[PDB]
Order: sequence, then structure tokens, then C-alpha cells
Amino acid sequence: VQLVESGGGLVQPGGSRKLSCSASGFAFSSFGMHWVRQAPEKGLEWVAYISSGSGTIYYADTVKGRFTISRDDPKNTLFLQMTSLRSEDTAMYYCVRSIYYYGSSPFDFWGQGTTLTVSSDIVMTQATSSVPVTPGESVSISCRSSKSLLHSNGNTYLYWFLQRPGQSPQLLIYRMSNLASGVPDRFSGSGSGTAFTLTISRLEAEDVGVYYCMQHLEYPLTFGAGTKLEL
Amino acid sequence: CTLSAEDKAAVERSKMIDRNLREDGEKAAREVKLLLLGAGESGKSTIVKQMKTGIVETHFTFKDLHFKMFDVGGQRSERKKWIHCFEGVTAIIFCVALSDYDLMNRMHESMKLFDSICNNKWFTDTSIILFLNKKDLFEEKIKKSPLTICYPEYAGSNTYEEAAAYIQCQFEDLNKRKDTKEIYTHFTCATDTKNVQFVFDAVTDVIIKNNLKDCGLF
Amino acid sequence: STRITLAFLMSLLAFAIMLGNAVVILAFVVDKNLRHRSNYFFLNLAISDFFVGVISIPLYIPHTLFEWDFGKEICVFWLTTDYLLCTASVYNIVLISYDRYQSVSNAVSYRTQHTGILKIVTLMVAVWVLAFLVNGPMILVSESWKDEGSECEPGFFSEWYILAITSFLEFLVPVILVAYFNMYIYWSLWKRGHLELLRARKLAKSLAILLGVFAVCWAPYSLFTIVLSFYPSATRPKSVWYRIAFWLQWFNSFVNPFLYPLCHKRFQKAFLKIFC
Amino acid sequence: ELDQLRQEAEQLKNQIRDARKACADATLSQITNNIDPVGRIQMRTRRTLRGHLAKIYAMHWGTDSRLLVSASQDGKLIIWDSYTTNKVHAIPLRSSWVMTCAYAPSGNYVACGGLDNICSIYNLKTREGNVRVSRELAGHTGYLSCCRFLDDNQIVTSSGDTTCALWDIETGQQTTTFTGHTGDVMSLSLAPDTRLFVSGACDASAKLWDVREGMCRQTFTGHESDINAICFFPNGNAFATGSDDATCRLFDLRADQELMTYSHDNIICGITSVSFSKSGRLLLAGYDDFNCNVWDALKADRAGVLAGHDNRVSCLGVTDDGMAVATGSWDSFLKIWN
Amino acid sequence: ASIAQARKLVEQLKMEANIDRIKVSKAAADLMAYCEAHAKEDPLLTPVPASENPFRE
Ligand SMILES: NCCc1c[nH]cn1
Repeated sequence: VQLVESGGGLVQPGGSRKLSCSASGFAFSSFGMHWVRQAPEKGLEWVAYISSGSGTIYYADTVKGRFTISRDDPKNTLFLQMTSLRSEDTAMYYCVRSIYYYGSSPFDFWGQGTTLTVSSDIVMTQATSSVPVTPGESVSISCRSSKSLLHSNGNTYLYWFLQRPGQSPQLLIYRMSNLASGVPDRFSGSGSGTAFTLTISRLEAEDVGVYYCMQHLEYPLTFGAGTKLEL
Repeated sequence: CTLSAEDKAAVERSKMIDRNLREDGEKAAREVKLLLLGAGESGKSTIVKQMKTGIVETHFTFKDLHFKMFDVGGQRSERKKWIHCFEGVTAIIFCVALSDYDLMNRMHESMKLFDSICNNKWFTDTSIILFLNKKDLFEEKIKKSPLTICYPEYAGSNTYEEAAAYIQCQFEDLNKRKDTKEIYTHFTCATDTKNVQFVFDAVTDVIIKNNLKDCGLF
Repeated sequence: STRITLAFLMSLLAFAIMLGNAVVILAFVVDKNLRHRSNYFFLNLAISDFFVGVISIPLYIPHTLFEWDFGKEICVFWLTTDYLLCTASVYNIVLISYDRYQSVSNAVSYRTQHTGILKIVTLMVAVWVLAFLVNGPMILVSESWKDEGSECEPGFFSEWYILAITSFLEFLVPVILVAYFNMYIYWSLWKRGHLELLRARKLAKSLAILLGVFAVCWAPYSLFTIVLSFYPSATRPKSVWYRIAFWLQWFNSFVNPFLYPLCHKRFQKAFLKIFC
Repeated sequence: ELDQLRQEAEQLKNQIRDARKACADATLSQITNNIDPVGRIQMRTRRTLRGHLAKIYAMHWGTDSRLLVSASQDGKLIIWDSYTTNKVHAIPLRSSWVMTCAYAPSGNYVACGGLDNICSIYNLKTREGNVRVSRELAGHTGYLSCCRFLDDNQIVTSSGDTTCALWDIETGQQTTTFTGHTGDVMSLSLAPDTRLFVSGACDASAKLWDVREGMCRQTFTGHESDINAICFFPNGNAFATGSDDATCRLFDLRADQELMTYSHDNIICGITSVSFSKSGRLLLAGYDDFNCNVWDALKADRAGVLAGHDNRVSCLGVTDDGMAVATGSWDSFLKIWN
Repeated sequence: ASIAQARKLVEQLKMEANIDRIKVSKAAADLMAYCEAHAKEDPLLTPVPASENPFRE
């Protein structure tokens, strides 16, 4: 299972570019795909989403109209066509996969990312910016929403991502209190409909990074500000 | 529509699975199904070789028609507990050896098994294709051995003619549902070649008569 | 008086047509197994007869029985829809017969053929378009030929060549096609096939009824209209026998749900499950 | 001399029969004579799961009582979400002849078998978002009739060669073999504590076996034809068997006898599936007459009929929480009743 | 041959004949007590309100 991204570089303003995402090692024909961009110093930001079979396509209002998404199943490739690039489009782009069924784990795998440099929405807020803590202690991170994320079916759509310095974001807890595969049980998460917390019991040297809380209740998907952890 | 994004995506996935299931079913409904039923290795391996574990499946093609043949002679279990799984098969193929009449007699067992299969409550509309075989060695034996061993009540010439016809009529008289069932008898052999054409003609005749029987005619 | 009982008889006939075609349509829409070509053709025939059961007879009853209820624009619409529906039913019968002929002739390509919903929709739309184009435009053009308060008949009923061509294209070609498609089926099985004699007799009998009903219910009225067109007067005053041939064609819409969709042996399963 | 051994075996079985007769002081009906009947049970079809294209032969509820797996001769193994009508998974089988299916208690694995004499185990919770054959257990001589999971590594199967087996999934070898039946074994059920299990065969007799030791603890014989279904009472000290003679019989482990018989004169067809309910008060049994009957377990009366199928009912099951009862028949339709 | 089968059968019968059996009345009473104790947790026996059951058509 791996995703390799191509494109990026330096683009003159008002031009156009194409980004490619090649998936090898899994069934690309049954996974919905997302393009997510991150500013060089700011937090993550959703860009676009394409369903399996290209039935439904969703765009962010920031780049709505001048962006196009597409996919090719026999070649197992995902294409993004960007037109009329402005100075605000510079970013690191990530090609994320997500499969949707009962008990699934969306956003489990993230791509590597490609850099590009140009020469009525739920507000997710993380008041904390940096927490200095020593290894071996328990750390709590608070994320506050602006709407009730709990739904009539009982599910609470809150995702926690950890991005280590120099690495792509990693999924930890996909839905509220649902640990993902491959991570230690020492991570835990809880919430009360509007304000949620992430608890780490025995912090180690590998927990240094930035934590993001994301909502998936309705499009457009909104991220939160970074919450860095320092030794 | 009082649904979340993930629920809508799940509904889309289910709708996509429905299309694949329907497409697979439509493709699988265009194939001809044959059930091979021998009796004590009575030439079963001879005819499966001429068409290009418990159950064996043989898939082949002839004149833009896909034939799937099921051999279930290696089950060695109770037949009544799984025979209903083969209801709806397009046709049944029966192999009878003509050279075991001199060989408890094998011909009587074959007749009993044919009676059991033909007058079964599940195969009340499927047609049986007979494959009376081993004609050459049958003639070789009938030259120096009378047929009266199996049939005491038989007065006929000791030749290939007037003797194989008697066996064919004896096997055909076991039918009791002549109203909706027919038997296609063929005299094949080890060196015979046109068996596949006979199967094709029998199958297309069955298909025509079934299509004209569903519509209310016939 | 006789008007009340006649109106009751017409209402009973319309109700019977309505119920038969509604039952056929309900059976088609309830079950998802009836998604073959023949089932779609039966549905089209049922729709065509159902619309006769709702549009033609109810408007025709007051017009002849009690008092006039038509002016100058309703009559044209009634004539156009009636002719369209009758021709559509005839063409649907021809299409069903042709489908049976294809099933009998080449059964190998019949099974392995993949049509799709688009082709079936195209066939049904073509049937309806051809049903309209025979009578609609000609009636619309010839409506002006009538003089003042002429009775609701197409304006070409005194035109020997136009009426001959219309009757030809509407009845003589379909009956010949049905007769040919109903004799190939019997001859093919007679060539291929005592059980033999009994099955041959259950075919000759079955195919003759389908052709016989179509010929009997559609021949007389087509003959009176052509014969009466030669008289110097505008057609002729209607006798008793002329008003029987008129209603004989509408009786074919009542018979059709009993023959084609009811003996399909897959609609009976739909009928039994829905009712019982 | 075999005649002496046969005579001594006859003496032993006569002694066993006399010992059984000595302990039968009162029937179940006499004790349950004074109790309030359940009354009339009315169940409605909450959901209808469609999408199969052939005869459905088996099904099994999940541990969460929300997901269910169904098997049909179409060649598909479909995992449905039962709350909605969505299809979670659709697995294509290698062999279209399938007669049983199972769902692992953990929810990761699903097993199926049939006329191919091989039990295929698929792993659902994998990477790549795909379902692939995890294991293919072979070694049986007759058709596979049932399969049940003890854990993620051990399975129990029964075949038509008059033999049951306990397999280890990691190494596909028969860890234990249970023999002694003289007819084709058609069903089995595991105890709630997963230490004993009962199996019914075509010799009109059921046998209770010990998993760990591997020897037949007990045998029961009260039927007159082939036994097609079996299931433990929720307590774990009794079980119910259904046969082709239109009768269900409740045997008890401790008393080593049969307690109650459920039958009626209007019903004469065979029985395809039998399952209890939570607390064991009700007993639901499908029949060949296109129906399913609900019997009061303590009494012998009949509570209701679940008549919503147009063909022979082949399987039915009750959730672990008892909220719904699912039925699958020879027509391609699954119906959930509540 | 058949001698081994007869020996296995007689050994199995001998093993089966050595089982202690309780009275039928005690077993029936235990079954009745188990059925009565868990009667309140039977959604099928006692229909639940339309809000409680997840299946609501
Ligand atoms: N061709 C249909 C015209 C008609 C029929 N019956 C009465 N009028």
C-alpha cells in the first residue's frame, strides 16, 4: 500500500498545472479519494473529494470552478487540474484515501505530498497552540467545535490526525472514541457533543508533532489550528 | 435527506454493488447447464474427453453457446440430500454401457438408477439425453453370447440390429412422464466424434420447446 | 329507456377494459422478475388498451346516447387519440408476434442477445410514432374538408384512394405479417417434431385463435368504410350493422388482456402472489 | 464370535433403556400445566433484504446483532447491514454449490462450504479494502453440512461422510475427528461455554460430543427420520431437534431423555431449521410449507405463524439481543420480523 | 473386520451406561425457573415500544 505524487514546482501566476497521484498495493477502484492542501506554515485545509466510480464530486468554495478532479481505474491514477493559479494557491498537496461502509476507517492512509509555489461552515477551533511537556506524563488536547457534531444515528464524526515533523499526517482516532489500527492503545479520545479531548497516558519520544481535529459531519470539511507538542 | 455524508457514501456503495450483482446474474442466466449422471463408470470418462474432490465442472463452447457440465459421480453420499440443488438444470445426460450385459447384473442396476432419476419429483420437466455406448465390443460379445442372459423374455436375431433396439426400447419404456418429458437416444462409441453436435441439437430443441411452452402455446 | 341500459353496457365494457389493463400494469410494476422483452411489450399493449378504456368510450357515450357534448376542438382530439391508441394496440400485437417468431426461428442467438433498456424504449417509442403517423396528420389536414356541422368522422371517409391506403397500411399489412409469423412457428415444429399429433393440435388451435380474433375484430369496419365511400352522398346513414362493426374493434381491447399477458405463465405467478 | 458381542450390546442398551425409564417420574407438560400462556404473537416484516438471484441456503447473524451474512446458490456471499438495507460486502465464491455459512464471533472471518468438500475461510478486516480467501480447509470425503466458530483460530465442521471435525485455522489439519454416526450429519450447534456440542445425523439420532477430549459423551434417539436442525437451549442444559417427520423434540442433558414434542395434524412436511429465542421461552421453526411456526417451549401450544415467503424456508436466526428474527427461503428474499 | 466394530460399539455403550441421571421433574423445574427469571429481557415475547426497537419500517 503506497501512494506516490507527481507535479508541483514553481508556477507563474495565471497559469495552469496538473497533479498526479499513483496508487500501488491496494484496490484503488473501491476507495474514494481526497485532495488536501497545507500552507507552508499554517494548518491543513480540504480541497476536493471524488467518490468511487466518479458518481459524486465535491469541491471547496475557495477553489470551486477553476479546479477539476478525475480518476483512471485501469491505470490506477488520480488527476487534479488546476487553472488560473493565484499567489494564495502555494501549498503542500496530499492524496488521501477513504472507504465508506459500516465500520470503515476513512482517511486511514495519506500520500507523501507534492509542493507547489506560485511566484455557513462549521468552525473547528483549537485554542491551545503549544504545550511543553516531558516524556512519561499524561497530556490532554482540547478541540472545540461550533455545532453539534453528534448525529441522529448516534455517531460523532470527529477525526484526530498526528503529523510528526517531516512526515505526512497519520490517523489516530477516526470517529469519536474509535482507535485506528497500528497505533498503541495509550491514545484515547472522548467528547461531549461540542468539546472533545484527546488523552495520552505515557508520552514517549515519538509523540512530538502537531495534532489536528477534523469534522466530517458535512461538506466542506473543516480543519483546526495546529497544537504543537514540545519536549 | 436526513442522512450524513458517510451514510450517503455507503448508500452509493450499495447501489454500485447492486449493479455488479445484476450484471453477473444476467451473464450467468445465458448459459446452458448439463448434469452428467452415469452408473458405475459406464463410459462417463469417455464423453467428457470428447468435449474439447466431490463435484467436477467442465465449461466449453459450441456454436456461440456456453455449456457447463456437472459431474457428481464422486460424491458417494445420499443422493436425496443434495439432488434438489440441481433443480432447474437445462438437461440431464445419462451414460449406459451396452457391453456389461454379460457382466447382480450391471444392466439392471443401470435401469433402476435411470428409473429413479427419470421419475424424480424434482426433474419433472428436464430432458434426458441417453448415450448408449461401447457398440463395437457389444457386437463382439453378441457374436458369441446371447442377450437372453439379461432378458429371458426376448425372441430376436443375434446381431447388432434387433438387439440394441430392444435395449433402447427397454430403457425408454421406464419413462412415466411422457406428457412433459422427452428422451434423446444416441448410439455413440469410443471413436465417435459427432456427440457434441447431438448434444447441441438436443439442447436447442429443448430451448425452443421451453420458450414456446412458457408463452402459453404448445 | 334503452338509453340507460345501453349506457350501462358501455360503462361495463369500459370498466372491464380498465380493470384488465390496470391488473396487467400492476403485475408488471410489482414484480422485478418480469424484465424481459416480451414483458415490456405486454406492458405497452396494456397501456395502449388502458388509455382506450379511459379516453375513448367515456366521451363517446353521451355524444351518441343522450345529446351532443362535442364542439369543434374536442372532436378532433378524440378522433386523433382513438386512432392513435387503436393503431398502437395493433402494432404492439404485431411486435409480440415478431418476437415469438424470433424466439422460434433462431433460439441460439435469442438467448445470448443483450438488448438493454435503451433498445426496448426505442422499439416502444417507434411503435407509438408509427401508430400516430398513419392517421394523425391526415385527420388534422382533412378536418377542414368537412362542411359546417358534419358528424364526428374523419374528413377523408369520402376519398377512395386515401381511405384505401390508410386501411391497407393500418390493417392489411399487420394481418399478413401476423399470419406469416403464426405459420412459421407451427411448420417449424411440425418439421422438427401420437404425442406428436396431440401437441401439433394444441399448437394449430392456439395460433389460429390469436390470428382469428385479430381478423374478426378488425375486418368488418374496415370493409364498410371503404364500401360506403363510393356513394355520392356523404358516406351513408348508419344502419344497425354499421354500429356493430364500430364497436367490434373496441372489443379487441377487452380480449387482448385475456390472450397475450394472461397465458405467459410468468404473469400468472405475479397474479397469484398479488391477489392470493 | 460377533453374535455374542451383538447380544451383549443388546443387553447393555436394554439396561440403558431401563435406567432411563426409571428416572422418568413426571412429564414436562404436567409441571407446566399451571402457567400463563404467552398468547398470540404477531410479528411484522420490518425489513426486506433483496439482491440474491437464486436459492438461499444459510445465514448467520453477527455478534453485534446488526450485520448478517447470507449464502445462496447464485455464487455470492452477501454481508448486509440489517438496520438499513445496505450491502456491506459481496464475496464471489470459487464454487457455486454452497450449503452453509458462518460468521466469526470477533467479526473478522467468514466461513462457507458445500458440495466441493472444502471449507473456505475469508478474512474481512484486511488492508487494501478487499476480501480474500484466508484459508481452504480440506480433508473431508462428503459434502459439508455445517460449520461453526469457536474463536479466530478453531473451527468445527460436519460432513456427509458420517464424520465431524475440529480444525485449527492456522495449520489446515484436522486437530480432532469425531466418528460414530452411521448417517450423514446434517447440523450441529455449539454450547454457550464452547466445551460441548451436539450433532444430528440421518440415522435419526443425535450425539453430544466433548470438544477437548474428543469422545462422544451421550447419544439420544427419539425421532423417526432424518434430522435437519439442532440448537441448544440458552441455559445450555437442553437442546431441540427438528426432523422430516414434522416433529420437534426437546432433549435434556441431565435427565438424558426427551421432555416435550411439538407437532400438529395440519402440518406434515419436513423441518429445515430450528432456533430458540432469548430466555428460551419461544421456539421458532421453519417448514417446507413456506411458513415458520412459533411454539411455546414450556407448553406444547402454538403461538403464531410467520407466513411471508413464497417458497420453502431454508434458514432462520435470532439475534443475540432478541430484537429481530431473520428468515431466508428458497426464493431469493431475506425477511426480518419484529 | 466386524469384530473391531462390535468391540468399539460395546465399549461405547459401556461408557454411556455409566452416566448419572437426575430426575425429570428437577430438570423441568430448572428450565421453568430459567425461563421465568429472564422473562423481562425478551423483546420478542413482550413487544417493545416503537421508539426502543431499531427496526421501525
Ligand atoms: N381505427 C380506430 C377507429 C375506431 C374504432 N372503433 C371505432 N373507431
